[PDB]
Amino acid sequence: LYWRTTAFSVWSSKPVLVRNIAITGVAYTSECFPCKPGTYAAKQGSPFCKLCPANYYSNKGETSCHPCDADKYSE
Amino acid sequence: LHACKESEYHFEYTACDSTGSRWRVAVPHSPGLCTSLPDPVK
Amino acid sequence: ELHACKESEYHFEYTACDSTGSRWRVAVPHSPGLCTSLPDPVKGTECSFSCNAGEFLDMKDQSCKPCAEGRYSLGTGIRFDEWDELPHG
Ligand SMILES: [Cu+2]
Ligand SMILES: [Cu+2]
Repeated sequence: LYWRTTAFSVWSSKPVLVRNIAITGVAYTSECFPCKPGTYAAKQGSPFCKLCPANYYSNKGETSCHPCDADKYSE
Repeated sequence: LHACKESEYHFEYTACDSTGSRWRVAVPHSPGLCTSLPDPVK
Repeated sequence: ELHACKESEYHFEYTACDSTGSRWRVAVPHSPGLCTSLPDPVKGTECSFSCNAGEFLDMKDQSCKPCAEGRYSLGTGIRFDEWDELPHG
């Protein structure tokens, strides 16, 4: 795979931004992984761990995001 | 079951095998209290 | 970064018996650094579980299984039926 960007020198730009590159069909079967910190999964079979809502926090392997303290904030 | 910090766990040793190797496992001070315990090491 | 090992990579093992006699059925990987998120430790048997003759201790559920066909266990003992040479001990 190639990603290439050439900018024309028009004396002016905002760079191209790329995220979430997902390539399927590699290495046949793969194994399950614990959810990353700050992410939660509710039911089995999740292809991705949903992000915990703001003002809430969580850790690895959690099935739910614990509520946070009153004197604390969390993106 | 919320994740446990350094306080609620003690580190205990498994049973000695034939070759003489043990595993340092981490045990909740009282049963059923947390997950994501530190990985056992030789 | 590490895996979430299935039933094939984590094995149950008993901790060292304490003074009171309590053991924890901790889950241990077969080789170090291969997986995380191991099953939580649970209470083991009180350092005196002795399976009868013809049975072996199953770690998944702490009970004496009746073994398989064509195989013997000898129970919590030993036998010295062979005498070609002097047996060890
Ligand atoms: Cu909670
Ligand atoms: Cu193994």
